[PDB]
Amino acid sequence: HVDLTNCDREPIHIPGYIQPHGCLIACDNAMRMVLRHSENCGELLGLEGDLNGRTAEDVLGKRLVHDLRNALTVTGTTRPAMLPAMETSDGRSFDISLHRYKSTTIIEFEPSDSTQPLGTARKMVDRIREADSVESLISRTTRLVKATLGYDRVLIYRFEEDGAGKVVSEAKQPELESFLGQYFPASDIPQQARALYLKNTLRIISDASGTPIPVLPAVDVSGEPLDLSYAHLRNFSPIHCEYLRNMGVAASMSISVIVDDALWGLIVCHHCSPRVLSMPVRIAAAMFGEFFSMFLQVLKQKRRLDTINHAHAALDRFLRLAAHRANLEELLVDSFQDFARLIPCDGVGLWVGNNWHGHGATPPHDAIPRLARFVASVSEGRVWATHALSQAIPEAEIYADTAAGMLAIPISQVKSDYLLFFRKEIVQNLNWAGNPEKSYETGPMGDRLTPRKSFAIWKESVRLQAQPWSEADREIAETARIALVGVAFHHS
Amino acid sequence: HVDLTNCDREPIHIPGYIQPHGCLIACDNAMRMVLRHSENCGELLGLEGDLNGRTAEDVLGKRLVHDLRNALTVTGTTRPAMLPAMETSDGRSFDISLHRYKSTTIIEFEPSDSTQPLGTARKMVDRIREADSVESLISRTTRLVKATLGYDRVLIYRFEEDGAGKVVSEAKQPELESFLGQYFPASDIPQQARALYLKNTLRIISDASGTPIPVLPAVDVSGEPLDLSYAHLRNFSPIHCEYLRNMGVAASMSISVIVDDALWGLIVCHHCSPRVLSMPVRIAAAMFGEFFSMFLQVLKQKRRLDTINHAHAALDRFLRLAAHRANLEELLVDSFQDFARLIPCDGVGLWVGNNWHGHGATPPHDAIPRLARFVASVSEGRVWATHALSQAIPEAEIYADTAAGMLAIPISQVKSDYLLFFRKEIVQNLNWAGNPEKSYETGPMGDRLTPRKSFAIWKESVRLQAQPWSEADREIAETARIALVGVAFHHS
Ligand SMILES: *C/C=C1/C(=C/C2=NC(=C\c3[nH]c(/C=C4/NC(=O)C(C=C)=C4C)c(C)c3CCC(=O)O)/C(CCC(=O)O)=C2C)NC(=O)C1C
Ligand SMILES: *C/C=C1/C(=C/C2=NC(=C\c3[nH]c(/C=C4/NC(=O)C(C=C)=C4C)c(C)c3CCC(=O)O)/C(CCC(=O)O)=C2C)NC(=O)C1C
Ligand SMILES: [Cl-]
Ligand SMILES: [Cl-]
Ligand SMILES: [Cl-]
Ligand SMILES: [Cl-]
Repeated sequence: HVDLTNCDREPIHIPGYIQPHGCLIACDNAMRMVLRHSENCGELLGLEGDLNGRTAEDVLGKRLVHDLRNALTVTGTTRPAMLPAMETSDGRSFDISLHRYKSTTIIEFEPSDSTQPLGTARKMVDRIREADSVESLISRTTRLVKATLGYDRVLIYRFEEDGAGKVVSEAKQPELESFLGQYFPASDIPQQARALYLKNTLRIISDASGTPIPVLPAVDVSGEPLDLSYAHLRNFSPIHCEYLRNMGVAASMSISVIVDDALWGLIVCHHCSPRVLSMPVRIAAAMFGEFFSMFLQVLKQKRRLDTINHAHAALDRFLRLAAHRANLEELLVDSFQDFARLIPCDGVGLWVGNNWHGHGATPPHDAIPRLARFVASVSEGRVWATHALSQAIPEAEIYADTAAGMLAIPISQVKSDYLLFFRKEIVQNLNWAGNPEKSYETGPMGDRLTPRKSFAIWKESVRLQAQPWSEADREIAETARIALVGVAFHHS
Repeated sequence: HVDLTNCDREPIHIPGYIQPHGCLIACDNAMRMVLRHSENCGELLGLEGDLNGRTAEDVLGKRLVHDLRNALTVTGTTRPAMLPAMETSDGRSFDISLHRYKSTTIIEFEPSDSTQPLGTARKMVDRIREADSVESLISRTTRLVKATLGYDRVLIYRFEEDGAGKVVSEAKQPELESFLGQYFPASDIPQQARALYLKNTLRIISDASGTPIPVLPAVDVSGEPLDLSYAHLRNFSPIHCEYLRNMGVAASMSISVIVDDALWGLIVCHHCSPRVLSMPVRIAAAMFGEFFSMFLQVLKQKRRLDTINHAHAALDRFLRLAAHRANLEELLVDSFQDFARLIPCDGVGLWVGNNWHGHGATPPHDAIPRLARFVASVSEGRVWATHALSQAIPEAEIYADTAAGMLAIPISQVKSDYLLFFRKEIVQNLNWAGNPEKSYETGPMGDRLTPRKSFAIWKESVRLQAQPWSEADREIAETARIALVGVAFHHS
């Protein structure tokens, strides 16, 4: 059905099963007729037999059906309508999620559990609005979510440029192992999963060791499956199921962090026992996720601003000194190390008049002329940067542990003079806070579905590679070029 | 051959003619054989008969050919090699431009006129490096270029988002008419022209009323024309020829302003008499163009930074006031006009609890509910902006003279409350410094090829449209949303 070969392309949006903590009824575009339903619809709503081919008013009752249909008008959108505490025909009270996607009305029922959403959320959002840095926001959010929603572990996953995830914050029970500073490969969250996570803010798993409920029909006469993209009861991949089971995790709740309309990362809650949050608590958690997302976005913007301002101030100081020095070359020889304040780097060097001066982690004196010649050939009077030097210069491999990434800044419009910034390979700068000799119980699919193997797979994928140069890094580097080229032109 | 219907697609890169101020010889990839040559090659180099099918060493002489070939190695690139003051076989001295494109070596000859390039350029670049604003750089550059290169008119053309050009700076002889603040449509510089302008920094027209020199063969046996994309002697469209002649302009020199690898605009020099600049003066002008480009880029970056910082400071002041006010709605009613400092706008309004408050140029009280309802339908809790309101709401047309553009900011996560920013249609804000009753002598193609008709055509194209909202505008608007939504959530 699915394994480690075709799970990168697994159609998770159309599993044909839901989770047992609720029941689902699929109706036509207009919600006149019941096209599909979950096997457990009878056991929960107290109805007998097959509901398929019956009318809406027949199953739910004219009273309820009218309220649902009017909530679709107020909706429009694919964003699901939340209707807490609604009465059926036979009195029973349910929390109802209602959405419409691919002209099919999907209705999800939960036994109602009536918390005030606005109250819980407002308390949480107040405690994060004060945060003055990305670091202060992310560190306090895991601590706050764990305290409020009472999960055993709360992680924040940040997606790197390569799609890999880094655990950037953690609140856990003291007995559980830490994943803080641990990376996981892009493959561990395939593209189709990232799509749904971008479409649904919130994502719940009541019981990883739960019995999934089939949807009937599993496929319709057209050969069309039920697309559960926006359904909160949508069942989960048996691959991820096995991953959570191998970890000692029985329940999960993830929140999507959207920043500049991109999946930035996930707030992920793990529980060691089964756990469902009521619709009200979910509404609050979702509201919190939106505000967390918005606040992180502004802090990201503020951080970028400060970095570029700091770089502009640093370069002004330099240009001021260059006006009061006769010989610019000896100023650059005295000053080049100070340029390490502009761009995060493990080392910086000056290649001027076929002479080399290094500071921090740089290639050995031997390798610099070869590097300088290479830079001169491909630079073309512009900033040149790679995070994978060995892919460009295969003999660079020998010193990757010291310098695996390089950003080159030409400092002369004419002569082949360069300011070089270096970064150690990413595995050298690992501040892993986890357990080396902590092993995991495996399942049918093998030891691939453990954090130990995931981390080991990622570490292999980034061998001989440094932290990629951010757009901020390349923007500053370009501003630094213009400044140095500009003042170098003045001194002739 | 070409007219006002097929000149938007005119193949200007392959005209099959050069300008009479130099001679051109096209050779094979290796520069072993003369494949094509200009008709005037004989009259300038003092050679007799057809040069096509002869060898390189035969025509130019083994001595010269060796020097040219070694300059291609040092080159590589499509960027043309400049070789001032070179001796032919018969003593004659020439300035030689040498490039290779589509595996065809093109050699351009000018009678040498030996200025020091580095000296002229360094003097010019020094006078612009001090500029502390975009406005100070652009205003002094026309004045400086005119003073140094002695053209009759120097304009700077800035390209708008729609491809239209605005004259943002001018230095002219006092008798000539001013084009300052005048716009021209995108069509006046077709896409294929903008491509070449992005490939060649400098572009010269010695004589608009000059006799073009044919290249022989005009087309080769393959059916391939000579691609003169990087040739400085490349002849110009007869459409533009007629434009310059209608204007009283006999010679032109344009410099490409590249900012963030995009054609930002042109430094354009017009002369009323024929005028060619020697290779040295061109080299200097080109160097100046690169530094002008780089300096404008950093100033653009600095301006963006300051604007976003100023917006962040303004919003901090507001959030501070909102903490010390009980009722946020009345604070917004007292304060909304102050938000006009964040985003350039001719008017701003507050739509709160189905009540309207306006300040500056806004739609009439009548039209606001219709607008509010429209914004509520399409906004979807996000910043919504248009520069062409009538295209979205056709009855808006009536008040376009007051408000033709609108940027909407939702200030509530729940209620349909909005902060609206308005801009008058662009023709209302015209500070044209030109002559209304100044008419132009027309040619075969008609009065279309006059600044009077170009301006009139542009004014038609931007009717009922305001100045588009810049990315800076929308970035601030998004930061303002998060702030207002954030503090509105706190007050419940
Ligand atoms: C070949 C397919 C695989 C695969 C598919 C899926 N992963 C999904 C969700 C998911 N994966 C992770 C990854 C982790 N890696 C770790 O090392 C680690 C913890 C130490 C985790 C948690 C995460 C974080 C998530 C989502 C959040 C979470 O629950 O933690 C999904 C979609 C699940 C869904 O609910 O729809 C698919 C499909 N995972 C693999 O490992 C492989 C090989
Ligand atoms: C249908 C084609 C047309 C056309 C084609 C070309 N224009 C070209 C250059 C060029 N046009 C302008 C436009 C101006 N519009 C003004 O109102 C105005 C002055 C008041 C000007 C100068 C400019 C500025 C330029 C280039 C710089 C310059 O010399 O001023 C070209 C390419 C020319 C070349 O050298 O390759 C083409 C082709 N122009 C039209 O007007 C039309 C209809
Ligand atoms: Cl589809
Ligand atoms: Cl600076
Ligand atoms: Cl081609
Ligand atoms: Cl702010």
